[PDB]
Amino acid sequence: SMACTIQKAEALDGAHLMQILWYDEEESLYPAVWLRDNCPCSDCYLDSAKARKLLVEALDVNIGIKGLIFDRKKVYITWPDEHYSEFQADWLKKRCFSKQARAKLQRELFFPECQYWGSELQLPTLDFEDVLRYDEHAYKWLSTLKKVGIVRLTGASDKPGEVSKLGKRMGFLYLTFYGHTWQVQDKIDANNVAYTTGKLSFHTDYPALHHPPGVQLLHCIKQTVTGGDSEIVDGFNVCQKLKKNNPQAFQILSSTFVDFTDIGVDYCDFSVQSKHKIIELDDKGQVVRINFNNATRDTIFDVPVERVQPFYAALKEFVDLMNSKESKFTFKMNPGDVITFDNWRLLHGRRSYEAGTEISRHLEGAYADWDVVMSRLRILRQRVEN
Amino acid sequence: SMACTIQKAEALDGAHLMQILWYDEEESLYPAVWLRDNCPCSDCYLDSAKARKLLVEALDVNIGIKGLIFDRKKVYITWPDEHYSEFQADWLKKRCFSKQARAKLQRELFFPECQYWGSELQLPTLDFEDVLRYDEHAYKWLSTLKKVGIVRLTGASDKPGEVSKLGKRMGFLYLTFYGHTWQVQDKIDANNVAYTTGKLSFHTDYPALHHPPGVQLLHCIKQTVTGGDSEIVDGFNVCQKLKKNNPQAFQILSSTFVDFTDIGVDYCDFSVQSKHKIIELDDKGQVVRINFNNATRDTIFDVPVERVQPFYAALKEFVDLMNSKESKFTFKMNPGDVITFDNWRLLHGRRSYEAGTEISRHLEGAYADWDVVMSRLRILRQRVEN
Ligand SMILES: C[N+](C)(C)CCCC(=O)O
Ligand SMILES: C[N+](C)(C)CCCC(=O)O
Ligand SMILES: O=C(O)CNC(=O)C(=O)O
Ligand SMILES: O=C(O)CNC(=O)C(=O)O
Ligand SMILES: [Zn+2]
Ligand SMILES: [Zn+2]
Ligand SMILES: [Zn+2]
Ligand SMILES: [Zn+2]
Repeated sequence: SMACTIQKAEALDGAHLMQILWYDEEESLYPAVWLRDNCPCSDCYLDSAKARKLLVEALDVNIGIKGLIFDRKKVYITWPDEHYSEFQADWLKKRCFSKQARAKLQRELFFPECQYWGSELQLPTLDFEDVLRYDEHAYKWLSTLKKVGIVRLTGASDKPGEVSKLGKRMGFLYLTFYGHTWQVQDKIDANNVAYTTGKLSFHTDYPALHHPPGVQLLHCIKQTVTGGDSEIVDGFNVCQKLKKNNPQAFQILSSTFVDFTDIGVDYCDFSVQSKHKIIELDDKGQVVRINFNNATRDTIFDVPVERVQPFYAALKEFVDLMNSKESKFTFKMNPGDVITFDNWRLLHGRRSYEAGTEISRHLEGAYADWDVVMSRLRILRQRVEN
Repeated sequence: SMACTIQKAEALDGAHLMQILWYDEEESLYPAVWLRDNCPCSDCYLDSAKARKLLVEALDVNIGIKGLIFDRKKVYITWPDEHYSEFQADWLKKRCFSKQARAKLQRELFFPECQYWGSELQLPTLDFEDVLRYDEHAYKWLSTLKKVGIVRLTGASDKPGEVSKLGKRMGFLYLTFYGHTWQVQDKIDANNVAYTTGKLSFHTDYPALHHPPGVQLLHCIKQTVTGGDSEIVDGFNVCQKLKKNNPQAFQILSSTFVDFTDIGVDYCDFSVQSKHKIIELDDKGQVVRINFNNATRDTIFDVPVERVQPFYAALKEFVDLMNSKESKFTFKMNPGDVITFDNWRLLHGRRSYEAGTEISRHLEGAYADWDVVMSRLRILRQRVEN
């Protein structure tokens, strides 16, 4: 391509930059120290690992290019200490330091596209066995999970072991104190409100951990007619609405560290404590995670007395917005359904149902880490586009 | 105790606060909304789970106490809607909203005590089998790990499976793409610079993950005489020195997102990308994690061209400080040694050694999550103090 073909390469600015003029007349700049740091030769770079061997200690941060020649596809550089490097035009083009080039590459790496939703949600749905068997379907599954925050998979069995298959399709599941997988049913001496017939208001799972599960998988084995409907909301959409409608409540919830706790016995004995801001912003002010489960919020609340009541007032505004008919999407799982969802972004809940002498309702759940999921998504995209 | 015995309890400030006068004449204040939110009765609180059943939707954020009576050990409160609550004096005392009381409780929950060190480090050392067998020893192990950032365990076997035993003693290990455990030895077509005979400069493990491993365990099975010494530094101590000596370099490294990558095949096939600030600060400006492995830092660098060279200049200052003779502690692992260390705080490295026709050097490593470790520490403290 004219865009990836070198018309001219030159050392500039005390030889501390290389400038490429592409055949399309666009220009790109590459710092000499970055080129040296990223020399792909066998001394500097371990090809079997696609990893840098060069040490920081080896890198002269004031380095300039000693000499440069080029052809249409490569640049060949000598360094002051006689080290010698070759860089490929396409590799350079991809890594161009312009804002537009860097942003393009970041989109390709991290799939940021996000579709916010409320009660109008058309629940994305795919077949379970299709997703296990076919990369095209597994790609649609994970890409949709990332973009929309939820996908329903239909046609699974009505037996345990289905979420474990999805785990393997991803890579591996995320072990917690509740096990590799866990059974959501009414239990005697329940160690968690989940394991009762009570209503679960909107929550994220596991804010008692400093790194809550990124992705949740929930498979319906048995459903009851007496209640137990599912509800979901898009936390990122709700947070946007809250910031606009009640900036005071938004500021409180995005700045106040709330203590979470979980003590008991399951996979092993545990005594877990964390602190999170309910609305967790990145350094640019964008909401990246919601951390909220009313069951596991501690009785311990580590704020001055005068900030307590305003916190609760803020929290109520947030919960009320989540409950609003424009925000929430309600549905009922049937046996063989699996929902797979972003546990950092969505909040989820369930309606109460009636206890009985045997088990009338049984879900199997598991977690996965977003890095594990994104890894699989990157691989699938390449396989499906190749 | 006079300190935990109630002399007077009273509703104040439109009945929106409860004030306790203790028998020691100290006074404590408890917001009415917090008391209501934390009612311990069976409607509001699931005792088997030690979790809140009360929903935010149930909580009137403007609530005041309707009536209150007390004795030396308890307060008995009626609410406007006729709900009724009992709170224990000791439970109240622990949760007092004063800065001193809250800070005390936070220290008890999170064990913040930290002892910084340099080359003068006296490496804490305990016996392996003692730590497996005895809670007193396992408590010393984890408390020291937290405070100092490293403990050496001696007298393990020279066979794989030792770190897995420590994993079970903690609770469970943290699975990654390199496996439940992994073998540090020279490998053909190595998928990681670790699996070669090369020098590893100071690094943290796994900044390619958004949640790097909190704790690392490394067991020496076979050691070589040709090199392979270990080196460690206290990253929190180095960061303090860097901030003082070079505040510009500190600001760059604590604000610049660096891209990390890992692509290959091990436990399964993986294509991993992350972004981290090398020096990661909490919201109060305290360093909480270092994220740095020069091998896995990407060729992709997502900053404007003019910020590139100053970044490298900053990075070199940081690495030079880590290498300084006052900062680093050097030692050589023998067969049967295990080091267990804080992978968020320490950086570690190894000297190069000579390749040969069979394996002359073999470590087995594994990871654990700090929340898993802290859970065990809390439990052990209670067992050993009880
Ligand atoms: C379903 N379960 C018990 C694994 C987790 C529930 C939520 C959390 O406890 O924060
Ligand atoms: C030892 N190993 C391969 C599990 C991890 C090394 C470090 C990292 O790759 O960041
Ligand atoms: O039971 C349901 O439908 C949903 N369960 C949960 O959200 C849980 O166990 O945390
Ligand atoms: O081999 C050693 O002594 C240390 N190894 C590592 O730090 C690693 O594999 O990341
Ligand atoms: Zn080179
Ligand atoms: Zn849940
Ligand atoms: Zn109550
Ligand atoms: Zn390492």
